Amino acid sequence: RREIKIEGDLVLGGLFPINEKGTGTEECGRINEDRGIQRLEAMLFAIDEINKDNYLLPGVKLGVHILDTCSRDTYALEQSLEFVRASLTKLLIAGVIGGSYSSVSIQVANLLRLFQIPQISYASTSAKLSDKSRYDYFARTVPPDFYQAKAMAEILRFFNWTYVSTVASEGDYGETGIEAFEQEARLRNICIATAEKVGRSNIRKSYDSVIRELLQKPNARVVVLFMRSDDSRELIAAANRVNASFTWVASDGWGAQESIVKGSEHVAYGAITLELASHPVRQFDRYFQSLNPYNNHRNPWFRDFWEQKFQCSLQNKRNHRQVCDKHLAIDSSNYEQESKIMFVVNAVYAMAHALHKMQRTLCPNTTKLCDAMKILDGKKLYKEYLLKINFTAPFNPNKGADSIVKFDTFGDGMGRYNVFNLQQTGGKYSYLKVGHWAETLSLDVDSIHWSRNSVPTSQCSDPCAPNEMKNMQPGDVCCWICIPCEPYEYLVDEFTCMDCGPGQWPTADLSGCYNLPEDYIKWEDAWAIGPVTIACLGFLCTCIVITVFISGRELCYILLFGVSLSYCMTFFFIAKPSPVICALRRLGLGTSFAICYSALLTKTKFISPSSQVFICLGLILVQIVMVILETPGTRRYTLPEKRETVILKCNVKDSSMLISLTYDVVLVILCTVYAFKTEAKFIGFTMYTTCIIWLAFLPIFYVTSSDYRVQTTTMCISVSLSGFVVLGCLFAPKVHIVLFQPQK
Amino acid sequence: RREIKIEGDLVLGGLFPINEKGTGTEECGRINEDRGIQRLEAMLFAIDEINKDNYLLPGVKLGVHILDTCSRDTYALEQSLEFVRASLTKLLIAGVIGGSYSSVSIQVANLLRLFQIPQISYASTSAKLSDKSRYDYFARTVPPDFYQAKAMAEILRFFNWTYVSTVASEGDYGETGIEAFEQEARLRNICIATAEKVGRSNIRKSYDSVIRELLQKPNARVVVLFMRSDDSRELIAAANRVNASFTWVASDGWGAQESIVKGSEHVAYGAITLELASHPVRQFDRYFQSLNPYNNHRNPWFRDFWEQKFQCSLQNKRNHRQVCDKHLAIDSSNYEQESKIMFVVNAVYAMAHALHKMQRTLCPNTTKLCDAMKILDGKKLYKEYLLKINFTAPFNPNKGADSIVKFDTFGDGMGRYNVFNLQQTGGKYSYLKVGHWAETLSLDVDSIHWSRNSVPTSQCSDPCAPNEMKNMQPGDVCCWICIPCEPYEYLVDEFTCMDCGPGQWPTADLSGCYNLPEDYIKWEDAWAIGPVTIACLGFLCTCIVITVFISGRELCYILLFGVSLSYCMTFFFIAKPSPVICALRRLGLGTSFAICYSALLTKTKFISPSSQVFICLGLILVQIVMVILETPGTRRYTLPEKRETVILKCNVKDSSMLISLTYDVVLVILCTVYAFKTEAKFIGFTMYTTCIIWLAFLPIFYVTSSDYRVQTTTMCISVSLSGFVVLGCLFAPKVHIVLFQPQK
Ligand SMILES: N[C@@]1(C(=O)O)CO[C@H]2[C@H](C(=O)O)[C@H]21
Ligand SMILES: N[C@@]1(C(=O)O)CO[C@H]2[C@H](C(=O)O)[C@H]21
Ligand SMILES: [Ca+2]
Ligand SMILES: [Ca+2]
Ligand SMILES: [Ca+2]
Ligand SMILES: [Ca+2]
Repeated sequence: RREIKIEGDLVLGGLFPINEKGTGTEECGRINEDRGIQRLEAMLFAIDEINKDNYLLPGVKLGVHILDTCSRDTYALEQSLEFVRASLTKLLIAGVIGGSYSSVSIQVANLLRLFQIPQISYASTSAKLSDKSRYDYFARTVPPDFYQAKAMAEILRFFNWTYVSTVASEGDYGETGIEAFEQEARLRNICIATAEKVGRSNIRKSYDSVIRELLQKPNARVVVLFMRSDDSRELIAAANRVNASFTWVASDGWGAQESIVKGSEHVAYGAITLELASHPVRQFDRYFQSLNPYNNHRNPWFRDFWEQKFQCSLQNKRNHRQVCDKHLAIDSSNYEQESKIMFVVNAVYAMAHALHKMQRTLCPNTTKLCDAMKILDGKKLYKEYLLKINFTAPFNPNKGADSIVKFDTFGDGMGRYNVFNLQQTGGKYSYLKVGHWAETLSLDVDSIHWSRNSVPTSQCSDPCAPNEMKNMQPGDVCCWICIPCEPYEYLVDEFTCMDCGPGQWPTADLSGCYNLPEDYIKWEDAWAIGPVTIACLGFLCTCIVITVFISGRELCYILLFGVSLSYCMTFFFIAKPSPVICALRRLGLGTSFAICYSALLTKTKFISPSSQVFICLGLILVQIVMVILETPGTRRYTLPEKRETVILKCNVKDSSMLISLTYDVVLVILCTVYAFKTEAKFIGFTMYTTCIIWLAFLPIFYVTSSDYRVQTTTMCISVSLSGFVVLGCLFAPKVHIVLFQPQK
Repeated sequence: RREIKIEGDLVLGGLFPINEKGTGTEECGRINEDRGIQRLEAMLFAIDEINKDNYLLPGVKLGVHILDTCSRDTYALEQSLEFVRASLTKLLIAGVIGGSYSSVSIQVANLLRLFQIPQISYASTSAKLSDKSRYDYFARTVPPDFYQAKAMAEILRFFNWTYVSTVASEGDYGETGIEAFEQEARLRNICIATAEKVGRSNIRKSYDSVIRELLQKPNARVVVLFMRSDDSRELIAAANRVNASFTWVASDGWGAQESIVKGSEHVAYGAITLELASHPVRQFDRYFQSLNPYNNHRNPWFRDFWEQKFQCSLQNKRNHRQVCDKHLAIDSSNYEQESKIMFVVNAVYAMAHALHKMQRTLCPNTTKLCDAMKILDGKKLYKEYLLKINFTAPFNPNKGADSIVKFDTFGDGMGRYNVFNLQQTGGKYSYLKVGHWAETLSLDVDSIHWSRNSVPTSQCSDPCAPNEMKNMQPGDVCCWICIPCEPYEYLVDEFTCMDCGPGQWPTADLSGCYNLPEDYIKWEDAWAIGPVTIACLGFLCTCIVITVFISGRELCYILLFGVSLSYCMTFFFIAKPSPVICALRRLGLGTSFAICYSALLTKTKFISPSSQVFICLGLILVQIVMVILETPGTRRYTLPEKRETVILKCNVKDSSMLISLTYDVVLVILCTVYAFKTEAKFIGFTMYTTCIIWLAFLPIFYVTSSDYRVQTTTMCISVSLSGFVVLGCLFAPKVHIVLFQPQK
């Protein structure tokens, strides 16, 4: 019963969410101050200007039949029948400036298409409405949501927010808007933590309940809101009750409205919102601010709008009529243009230009309506003129940013968006443009005020440490686990790690492998150094015995050579092992063995036996023909358990050394039964005892087969022990005779 | 232009998908033989019977205004205006038997609610239509999809199909139907592998493309189809081109139709479909089979239906008029009732009963229409009579299975479903009822024919081995990993495993821990057994020395006791270690030490020194006062690397044993300078040599600190060596005198 009707040659219908959707009991609730009245006056402002100028339908006066949708599709369909009552076969509306809600526009488009009434819809961004095979009389001055979904996944990719949660309003704007976003999120490798839907249906969860589900997954600290204006207002309220806090990535449903966050700015602080690219209509705000509840009689809802805006009473709102000041008026202090005001004016002018071009075609003789337009053809108006319209946007400077009002082949606008940030200015909140999106996002990250004073991170799992690997479970991208690889495996990639080569450390960066260092007994071996001094001390004792003198002299020379060789071999064996000098250590054992053979040969005329005694020993075969070992190469000793432990192992296993030296160890048995021959009796007893000590030492080294570093000292101990026996026993008769008896 | 109109006092509207949806060019395609014509004739059959009998509106003749929806909401809205043309303020349809598609029913309900025309809709199962605040003049003889979603998650829970993929038609039946299923899947811990949508919109992927996405995740071998009849027909076709194969869990959209799988039965074999609980109307098939294209003149689509059903030409379909046999007719050979035929008859009768009760109220005097029904009140008809209707279902035996046609408070039916299985009968495919769902599913699993001849498994990850653990990543239930726990940790639960106690094996089931067995040298030690025989052999030699005889006799007794004790201690030490007998091993070392002290005391009048010699040694303090060890308890030797290796370690560390026995080892040094005293000279030399051998043996045991099993044999070797020295040296003079000289 409440409507706007203005007489005119051609009448344009208009659907505006003038009053916000009511509760369950009341179909129509409070008034929509920004998105229901400013837009309504924008249509009225455009129609006044269209009739004012003489270049757009000068001979035709444009009338209006504007209704209210109450933000409900069912209510919108109820009112929309007035546009079609006179159109039955039996005001003859030429066109309809479509609804401001995707559900409302879709509902009314399904009806108007039957009667061939073209519909231009500002602010309706559902991607379903671009299906021209179903809505064949529908065009919009705003882009679809197929582009807004791109502008979100790009923002969620610029900041590596790969683990996000989605909340979407029920209907067509939210269901299809979030359906395209999850498609654009999959391409950019973004994982949806959880997807929820809110609305007034019984299936939908409560706003507190959906808030809990967002909090259940604390890793995803950003949520994307493809929600309507009322749901966005209420969801932020539900986050105030729980006192939660997220980073809000919002759509044009939220947009750049201060009223959504009114009172709950604490949780909505640092929000990222995607408003369509638009500019204020400067001529419009002059028209709007001049309005008063006394002259705007043509607008029925304006009287109620005046009361609600200023919280005063015109006649009986506060049981009286004195609260509303007579001098009070709309000004820049309390008024800010709705973002989609240009898209309403362009929508109205698109209809006028379509008729104006058609009028110049069907009625060229007269500027007024001719007989061809007594009955109007909707299909001709839409397909030929409206769908191919092209003009400079009125009331906008021709700076190129205003661009054109052209529709594309789908009857849609250009996909350009702005990015806003909710910031606090000394206790006052506002939206600041922090980027845009024409085809690639360009964000001014330095000016963004974040919710927690730092760039939010929304990742399913934390990055893995350099010592840690990760793997992809089937169907997941953003979620992994951090398994630390064992200190011997190495990382070819973060996806898999496996062992290096034997005796090969996996470097420090762990992405490569390098051979483990070889270990050998250095000069730090005090015990080995101490035996070396003892071996040198034994040589000094032999030299003292030699210095004392000056039977046969062959025994003295042979005994001296063996003892010195045994002492010298200990120092040589304690040196740094090498593959070239591997045979020297093997030869070192033979040098002591040759000395032992000489003692047996000497103990067993006299001048002749000396030549056959040393020669009989073999002389170690001239050191195996001047000698590099029995095994041509020296092996790096590596255990199955690496543990950063590698030993230098010569080719010889230290097993055949008991054969070459064992030749001189068998003559002691023949001297075991030897007796008398005095004073040669004492010499034989010492030699037998000396051979006994050598046998015990050999089993000790054989027992210590493992622990080469420890077993290495066994050879030094055996070498020192052998020298003591040879020097103590063989040199003992000389010490007790030459030194013991001063006669010599 | 094609419609059915029958004159009557009250006219009922009817929307049926008589012709299947056409391609892009053609709005209306082929005829819907089962779900568009059988239902249409079912409504006509009911109206004939309602006017036939005299107990349901006897004084009122029921007319019909039946239209075709072409299976499109936009086309359905176009036709539905004929029900409302006469209802403007300026046939006066009393009620509408609603559409067969949720999108169609929702679209037409939004229009009829404005003019207060009650709508009864068979076959429309969208859960959105139960929102009586939005569709306040809508009732259905079929349950909502809120119950069908339960019947799926229950089936997907009966068989542990926790990893499933969902395909849903675009619109209201599929979008809301799968929205409720995923809610019922979350409660029953079911993970959705992937959710995909199909349709004729441009956003939707192709049927081949969505088939590929199903194949991308081969773990989920079962998919749930909340899809319409045409999409289910086409999706199965797309699986034939790829020659894929899944297990199909389907909704009433698929239902029990043979036509969906016509030609692609190979991939659709072993399907699980959820058809609403229904019974054939026996009186109806009699009416249907009697129809011929010559008498059913009231049905315009019937002539086209006759041609398409039998692939013949009536007038010019095949460019001639001879293919259609005159004698050909519908019979049981080629005809099977549509499942939702009773729900159509009940829908028609629900309208008749609502008017009949209203007629008995407003016009009780006459059976005909009175002045109160010249203008009909829709709200009174719906709220008071229709919404509270209750009657026995006509043409159905009163067996209780027919039940009542009552609507609940939401204007819906009872949520009872049947479960069908697609099976092959000798090369012929058919659906077999393999269960039902009233409130709990009752499936006959033995009769189910599965797709791959075995029960399908749809799990995200395979079950973990008993040696393997698993963990839950955030937000996942059905997906895990199988990490094999190391052989020393144990499973408190499958979620976490950690180490057992030191020296405690984690049992065999791995869910517990038991102490590792203790290891000790058993009788298998041949070397230890061999030294025992040698030790016994040494005792025999001493006994032979004693038997030879029969200065002073104290030395012979003291020497014999020490040698026998040394040999005996080796056998005692080689026994099984115990904590009670720990001191015996410590005492065993002292027994040899006491013997060594006796030799020093004897070697160092004669009768008097014997008492002070053995007493001077201390006698091991009477075995430490009859002795169970220095450490009160015996420790189980455990090394940080368990490796199923535990050793029995006595409290004594084998370090103080060199002190008690060392008392008898110091007297040898005093005898080192001893000489002469002949024949006591030989005894002293042997004792000094014997002490020397003991010193070398002690370092060998000290070196072998580790390897207790190996180091254990060191004590046996040392014990045997000590006995040889004592017997060889101390007993040597007696052997060479008593045995060597036959005079004694
Ligand atoms: N994006 C909306 C749409 O339906 O297209 C939903 O929220 C409302 C905004 C507006 O009214 O300007 C639209
Ligand atoms: N479940 C359906 C619905 O829209 O409610 C969708 O597929 C069609 C079945 C029918 O026509 O009997 C319905
Ligand atoms: Ca609206
Ligand atoms: Ca909407
Ligand atoms: Ca239909
Ligand atoms: Ca549907």
